[PDB]
Amino acid sequence: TTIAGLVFQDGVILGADTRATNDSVVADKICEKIHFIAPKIYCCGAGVAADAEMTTRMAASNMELHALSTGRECRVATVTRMLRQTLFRYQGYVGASLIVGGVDFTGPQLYSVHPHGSYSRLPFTALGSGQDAAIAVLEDRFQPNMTLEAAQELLVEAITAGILGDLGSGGNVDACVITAAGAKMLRALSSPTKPIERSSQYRFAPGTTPVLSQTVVPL
Amino acid sequence: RFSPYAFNGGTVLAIAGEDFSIVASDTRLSEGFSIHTRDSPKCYKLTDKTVIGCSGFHGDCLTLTKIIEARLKMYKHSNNKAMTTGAIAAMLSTILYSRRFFPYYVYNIIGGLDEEGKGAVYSFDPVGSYQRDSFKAGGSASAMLQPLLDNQVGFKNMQNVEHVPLSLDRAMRLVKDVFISAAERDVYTGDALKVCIVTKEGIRGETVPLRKD
Amino acid sequence: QNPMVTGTSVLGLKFEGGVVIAADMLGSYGSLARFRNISRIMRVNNSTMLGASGDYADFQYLKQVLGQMVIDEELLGDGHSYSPKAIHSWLTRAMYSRRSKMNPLWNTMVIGGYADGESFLGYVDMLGVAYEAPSLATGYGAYLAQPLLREVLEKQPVLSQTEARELVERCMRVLYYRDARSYNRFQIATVTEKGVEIEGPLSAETNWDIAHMISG
Amino acid sequence: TTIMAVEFDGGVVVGSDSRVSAGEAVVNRVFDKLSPLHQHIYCALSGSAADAQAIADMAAYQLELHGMELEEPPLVLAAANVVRNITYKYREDLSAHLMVAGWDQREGGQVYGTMSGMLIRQPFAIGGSGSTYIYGYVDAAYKPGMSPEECRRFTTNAIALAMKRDGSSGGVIYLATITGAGVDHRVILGDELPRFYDE
Amino acid sequence: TTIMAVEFDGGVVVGSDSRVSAGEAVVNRVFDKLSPLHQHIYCALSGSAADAQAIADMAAYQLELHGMELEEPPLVLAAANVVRNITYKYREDLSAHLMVAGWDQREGGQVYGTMSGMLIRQPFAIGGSGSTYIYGYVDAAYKPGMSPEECRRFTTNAIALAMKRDGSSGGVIYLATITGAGVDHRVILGDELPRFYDE
Amino acid sequence: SYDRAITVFSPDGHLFQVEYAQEAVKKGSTAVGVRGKDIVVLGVEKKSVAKLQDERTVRKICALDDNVCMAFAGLTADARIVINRARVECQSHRLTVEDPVTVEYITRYIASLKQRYTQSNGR
Amino acid sequence: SIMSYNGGAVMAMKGKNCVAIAADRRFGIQAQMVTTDFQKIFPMGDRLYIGLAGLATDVQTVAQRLKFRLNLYELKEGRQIKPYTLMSMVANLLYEKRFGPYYTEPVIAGLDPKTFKPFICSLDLIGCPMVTDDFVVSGTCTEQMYGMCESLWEPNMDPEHLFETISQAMLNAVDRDAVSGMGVIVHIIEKDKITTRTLKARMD
Amino acid sequence: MEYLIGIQGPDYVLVASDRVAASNIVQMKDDHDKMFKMSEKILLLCVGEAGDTVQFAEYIQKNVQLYKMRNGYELSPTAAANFTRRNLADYLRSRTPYHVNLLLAGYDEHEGPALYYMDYLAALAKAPFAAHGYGAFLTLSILDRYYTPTISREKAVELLRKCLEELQKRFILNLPTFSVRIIDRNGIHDLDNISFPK
Amino acid sequence: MEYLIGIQGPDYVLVASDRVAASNIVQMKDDHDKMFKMSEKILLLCVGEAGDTVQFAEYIQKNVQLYKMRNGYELSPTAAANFTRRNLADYLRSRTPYHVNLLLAGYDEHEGPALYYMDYLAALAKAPFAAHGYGAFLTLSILDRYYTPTISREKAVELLRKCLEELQKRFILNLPTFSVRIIDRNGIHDLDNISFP
Amino acid sequence: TTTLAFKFQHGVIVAVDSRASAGNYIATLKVNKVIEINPYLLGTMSGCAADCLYWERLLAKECRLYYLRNGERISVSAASKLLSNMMCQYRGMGLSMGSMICGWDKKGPGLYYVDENGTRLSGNMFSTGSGNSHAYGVMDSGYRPDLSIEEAYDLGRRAIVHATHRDSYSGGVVNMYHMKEDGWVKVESTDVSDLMHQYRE
Repeated sequence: TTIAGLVFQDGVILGADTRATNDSVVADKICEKIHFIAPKIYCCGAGVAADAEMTTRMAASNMELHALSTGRECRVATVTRMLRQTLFRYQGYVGASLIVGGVDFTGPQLYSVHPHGSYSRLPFTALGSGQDAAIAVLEDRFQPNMTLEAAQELLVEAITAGILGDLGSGGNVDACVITAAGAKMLRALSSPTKPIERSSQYRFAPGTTPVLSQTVVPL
Repeated sequence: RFSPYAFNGGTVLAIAGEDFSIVASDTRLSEGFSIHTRDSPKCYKLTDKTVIGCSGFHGDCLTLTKIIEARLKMYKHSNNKAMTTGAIAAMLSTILYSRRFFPYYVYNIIGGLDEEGKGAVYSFDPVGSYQRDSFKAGGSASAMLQPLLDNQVGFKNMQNVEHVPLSLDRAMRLVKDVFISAAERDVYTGDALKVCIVTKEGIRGETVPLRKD
Repeated sequence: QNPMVTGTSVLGLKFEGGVVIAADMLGSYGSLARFRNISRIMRVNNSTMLGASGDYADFQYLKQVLGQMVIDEELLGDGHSYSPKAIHSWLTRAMYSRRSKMNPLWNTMVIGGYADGESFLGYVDMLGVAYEAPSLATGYGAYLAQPLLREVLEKQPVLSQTEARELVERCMRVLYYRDARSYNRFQIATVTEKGVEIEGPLSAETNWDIAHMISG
Repeated sequence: TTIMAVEFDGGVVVGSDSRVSAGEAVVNRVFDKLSPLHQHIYCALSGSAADAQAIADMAAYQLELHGMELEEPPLVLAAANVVRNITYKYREDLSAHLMVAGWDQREGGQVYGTMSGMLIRQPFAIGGSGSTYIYGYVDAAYKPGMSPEECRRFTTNAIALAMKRDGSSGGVIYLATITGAGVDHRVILGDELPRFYDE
Repeated sequence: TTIMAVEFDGGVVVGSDSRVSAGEAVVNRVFDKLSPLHQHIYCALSGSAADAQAIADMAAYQLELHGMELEEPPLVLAAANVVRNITYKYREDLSAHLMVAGWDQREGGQVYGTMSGMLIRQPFAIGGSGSTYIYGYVDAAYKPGMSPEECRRFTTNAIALAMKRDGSSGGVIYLATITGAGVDHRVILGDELPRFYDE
Repeated sequence: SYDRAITVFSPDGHLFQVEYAQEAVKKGSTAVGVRGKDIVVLGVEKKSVAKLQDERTVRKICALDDNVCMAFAGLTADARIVINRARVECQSHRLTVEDPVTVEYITRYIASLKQRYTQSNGR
Repeated sequence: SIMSYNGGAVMAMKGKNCVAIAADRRFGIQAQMVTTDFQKIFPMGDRLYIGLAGLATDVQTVAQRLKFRLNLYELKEGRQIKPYTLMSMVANLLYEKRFGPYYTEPVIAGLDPKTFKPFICSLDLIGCPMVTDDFVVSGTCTEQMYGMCESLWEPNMDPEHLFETISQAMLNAVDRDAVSGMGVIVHIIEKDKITTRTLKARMD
Repeated sequence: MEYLIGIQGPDYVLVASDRVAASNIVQMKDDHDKMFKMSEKILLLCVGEAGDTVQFAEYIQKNVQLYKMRNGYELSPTAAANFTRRNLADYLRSRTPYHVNLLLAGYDEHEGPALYYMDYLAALAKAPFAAHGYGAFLTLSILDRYYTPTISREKAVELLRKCLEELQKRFILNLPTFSVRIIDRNGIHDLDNISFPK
Repeated sequence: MEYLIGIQGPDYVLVASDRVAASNIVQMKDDHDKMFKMSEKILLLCVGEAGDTVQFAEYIQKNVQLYKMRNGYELSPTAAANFTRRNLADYLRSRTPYHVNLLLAGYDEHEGPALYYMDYLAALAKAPFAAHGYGAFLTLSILDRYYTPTISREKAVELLRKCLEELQKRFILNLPTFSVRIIDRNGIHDLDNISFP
Repeated sequence: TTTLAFKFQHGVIVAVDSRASAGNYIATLKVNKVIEINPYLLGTMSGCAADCLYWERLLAKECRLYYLRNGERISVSAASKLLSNMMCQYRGMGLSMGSMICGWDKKGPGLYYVDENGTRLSGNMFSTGSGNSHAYGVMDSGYRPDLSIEEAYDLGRRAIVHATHRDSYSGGVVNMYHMKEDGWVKVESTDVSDLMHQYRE
């Protein structure tokens, strides 16, 4: 699992891959990571899979409560405070790791939520097992207040590290771009794996399976 | 503190045809979740008809490779003949037991031609047991490749289907696609594939690319 | 056996008719950074060199064994020299017997070499893992500099001394950031057809401006 | 983790290291460890960064209410009992150790080590793994009542030499100077780090 | 347990502490850790006191047998190699750590750290559990080209600073200075110890 | 220790040391033995003592095991070492193999010792 | 360990207009089995089914709890539940126990109660929702079950190719797993019908 | 370890068990009764830790009697199983999980005889025959040989002894004293307790 | 845990060994004879860890056979246990400590029939009767009641049935078949094997 | 992994399965456990597979040595006797080997069981392996000392059938070896699964 994000001049970007595994084999190649919380706010999980799922849901559920009651825009750092306060109740025993980013009235705010509750404000970070390789690209070539186009191209080459450099990451890359104009979503921006083909196909005609007993219940 | 060995991944599969034996494995070498290099050939040719890959801890593979070749050429000059594919089997089995108290961790698969000209495959284990079989595997992906081996080569679990002896064209389709399928789901396999084929003339080796992740 | 003088990352890369090897001058005892001046790199005859990681103590002992072995061939005058292969072959086999005796020398070593226009670079481990790759890293440099190297090696497999060393300058620049045990001092050793050439200590200019971007 | 605090009349000098390390790897090479508990009250984070941040909000929470009752900012010693009483109760669960500093209209500059749930006042306080190596260093050059700018340099000199000696610490220098008219904030670049004996 | 060595033009200076401590109860508070390897060559014991004394006599023997054969004092480098070859051999069963310093009629004053069994050439070397806190003081105070008296200043002050913080270091200082003329000895009593900031 | 060759060859090829050994064999008392049909019988002459010796130690007909016995003619010195170490082999063979001893198995290990003593250094 | 203690496996693959689900019938403690009568697939109502694997303790326990919470939602609304809605029900039933986790690996398959739309998913001890348009595999033989399903799967499959594919998988998969075995039950949901077929499998 | 066995016939369910309860190296009492009468047509057995058997049995046993009083008609064998399981699975997460291996027998008014299998992991499996303890290693291979779903009850008694006497010929424990009870259309009936005239 | 028992009468020594050799929940060989013969008038009975019984017994057995050939006479029962104790004590602290509990019986023209007790630590003791294993709890207490120094060898076996039947009743492990032998000045005399049909 | 053999008036029958697995994962279904020693001597395999190979081949050397020595065709009891010795040398070093010894000599069709510690046991009926416990029950129901060679195989087949049926670690295909005076003969190699329909109905 390799997830990363960066802040550009007009907003934030959150990169992730689609690979999910059980530390031996890939569970799903297309499995999504980045979630939906608020119209202007997104987040992505790491570490334990489902521990991010229910945590973001219970956080997003309190948003629509908060949102509809206030009739006001959703505060970025508010979502970050919800998580860590919910995670600290478990004393870091939960292995969920999150990245929170989005756009508020003030400006782009990108955070990172560690399992034990530690959080940091920062332009770019990476999490998971392949975080190391993915960070190396973002350290050297980062520029202050990058342009969206150069920011997207940097994310392309970014995850290339975590994909090609670590075994626990791979699949495709779904780009996520957020500006003050609204929400935007992309899928499979880059396809690092060409060999999706096969030289042999197995398709069997009906009757090739020695079935023993049968019954039919009509609807 | 100190661990005598660590699992480096890798996968080696060898199928023995009628008169031929095909041996194919990736070049990917890793430690835990960290990758070493994308070119690390496991298959090591010994004599004209003998080529052997070793799946397991990579450092123990080289020591055996040297000790084997040390006994090979020593056998040659002394016995004025090369070792048959079946002779290297029982030899390395006794080599593994001498170290039994400090077990080498590897999966050894011998391949080549026998005295009759047929393809032979000898699968070993870290404790030194040996057996002969038409098709063997090794490493982490060895668990995932068995149903596809029991289908194309095995012909099991089908209803009244003719059993055709395996062919080189099917093998190149089979052996690659099972690795193409394994490299996808298994993290320890990919980045390249090398194929070592030995006939009565000699060795024929070629390399086919796999997915880069 | 004990926490004795632990080392840092070791970086190397092939280029045209030569090998670039770079390592920090910092010895590290435990979490403490203690010895900030040490010699990691040794010249082996003209065409070969060695550098290591892990325990620096155990290295000097095996560093001294190589010196006595090189003297053996120099006293003969046979008209030959030790190849980087044979040295990489002797090193893998010598460190191997340490594992069977349950007293392994704890190190990670890199051997540069140049033979007849073909520059050899090699890697070894305490446990005996050995292979050949155009880009070799050690420790957390394998988690940082290694993907950066393979990113450039795809577009530029063939390189000269110009961009090679200049890229290595950018490699250890990240080792300040995400590697806590690195240090400013480092050595750059280049092996060419003229033999091993080891430049003195050097520094690196880095950009910390990410600090002032937090308050934004 | 290297944190440093030095007291003088006009205020306090609170230094910290930007590097935060998880095991042998760096969490974030530049991370601000200074989180204000109250308006003029700041805290130096050490130990576990997570637990220290959770205590920071629970402190700041209780300081809000208690600060609204008096219509006056709570004194530095008041926040010392707050952090300590929460730390001493959770001392087995919470392993983080905080170094509390601040300034008030009455007592002035005060630094209180809360490590292991205790309470003490000191002319200068330091905590963390890398703070150990600078013990003898500061002891030779420390004099009572140094000028504030040199006190800012004294902490700048110390931590800078700690980051070079400590492998678990590094990055850039933070400087927190609290005065009567406000609080000073300084971030020293890695190129501007004080240069000491190289060899 | 604190030992120190400093190199200068005409020779070197080797300090030591007299406290031999095992556990929290002091075993012997007065001892001289300087063990002569030869008339012109000395060593500095550290770590386990008992295991270090045996290596000293095993080194002082092998060096003495080689000395009278050439009728000349061996090189300082030869002394560190014998210490290293003996240490590194038994280093698994011996936790002792030594510090080699001496003077010869060719190279001059030299100091070679033998710690843990490695070998290094340094202008100044420190060792022991008490030297862990002096890394800060040694960098700012040390400057090259100091006279033996100026070296003993930097030598005694660093040791007088050491023994204050460390619980396992204390007692009195034993100094040794080897130059072309001969060997000098200075013993700094507890009251003669330069006093530093105790507050 | 004492390491040198004892028995060496001759210009005619015969062994000086071994021929003198078989000479001392003939100098000893006369012993006989035969293989009967269902039994075996051994015998040896006795030099006539005059009203003195005890026949317990003088008896030259011994038994290596219940299955196999033996007799000897020659120097009485070297006879007792062979009898002792052959009985050790008889118990060692039963210790190694549950089956009893074989006359041919025990015999060869006996004469094999004398072959070792001939070609060994100092023996 | 505990997951491989009591054994069991389940497989579900989605065709074009139809979906199939299958699981092994073997039940037993470690080395010794017990009987083939343990049912790993339970009817959830029209065009909705669920498989279960792992420790059989909570298999039958979660089941009775599923229909419990379902029968409430059944009568409260004039229409039956959708499969995508049930997926979160199983994930939430597992998640409330997260700190004393159940041992199972639920798998849901069926069709859209509106008209034709099939849906499948898979879960774990943590119960992470996962949606795949091809297949979901769960069990101790899972490693072996990725082999056939990658090769056999087709973008569009009729009920014919549906039954053929998933059956060849389970028969070949279980061969290499000594823990799973003792026959496989196959369920197929057609548009106007639903069928159940018991496969003849290796006895071991 | 104590041994349990039962067999479901078309009209009947026959159960047999060892009456010996032992501790340490000795056998304290050979007459200990494992077979417990739950209701008219329903009967229950159990094996496990020495104290948990009798303790947990009376709870499931008497709770069925409370149902029989309210509605006037006793539970069916199927209802007893799922009521026993869920109650047994609740005691697992408590401080004192019960080690339990049991056999449930009963005669339904429609399904007739029924046999149910559960373990200390509370896993309900409907099977015509089941075993418990270490004897399940040395026995169940005999049943698959000689058993058929159409078997008569008298053939079962014969084949029962063939499975039981295997314990003294091979298995290490003695366990001489056995008991036999059976349920049919007419409810619970008793048969002579199997002994071994050594 | 296999069970040995023996009884020394004035003119006789009665020994009994269980014939069952079992592993895990099954009996490997139920009639396997544990009684070994050191010499004509001296036997040995051993119990303990499986391999230690067979293996170590051959040491004492074959080495005593070597003694008779040299000196023309068998060892005494006292010299037997002595030679047995030191060899077991010398190998006790060696790399392979043996677990065996043995009763040593024998006859002498002076000491008469003798019985010697030995533990796994090679502690020699001279007792009229002793047993091994867990069965010594349920049995030797009965012998304390009914034993007299004048007891005849006929009532011996008659008394032993009372102790052996408690193994089938109270004692858990089967041990169906028992071997019985007795030694006197006339040599070894085998007796009936007690079984419960 | 299940290995059983039993002695009877007509010789010995060896019945084992072909499946040797590592953990819950099956290594190979077709593994041949039975090892050849001499024409009249047949070995088995249990526990560690390599320990059975090496030592029985070393014993096969020892069987040839004495045969190249005294040419007496060493007895079956002495075989396991020599095997017990060599195993007791390394006893305690971690060698775990189950096995059986089959052969014919002047005494008869000798059958012997050898443990890791050197335990040597003769007898009429043996068994070993993981699932061996399921074999004793079905094998001990009925017995005829003199076996008809056909129904004797059926008693050996039906044993392995239900044995491997209950055990998860026992399976693969049937291996059956009869013992004869001159030399043993391999009866059949037969799948276990297809033998069910016979017994099932």
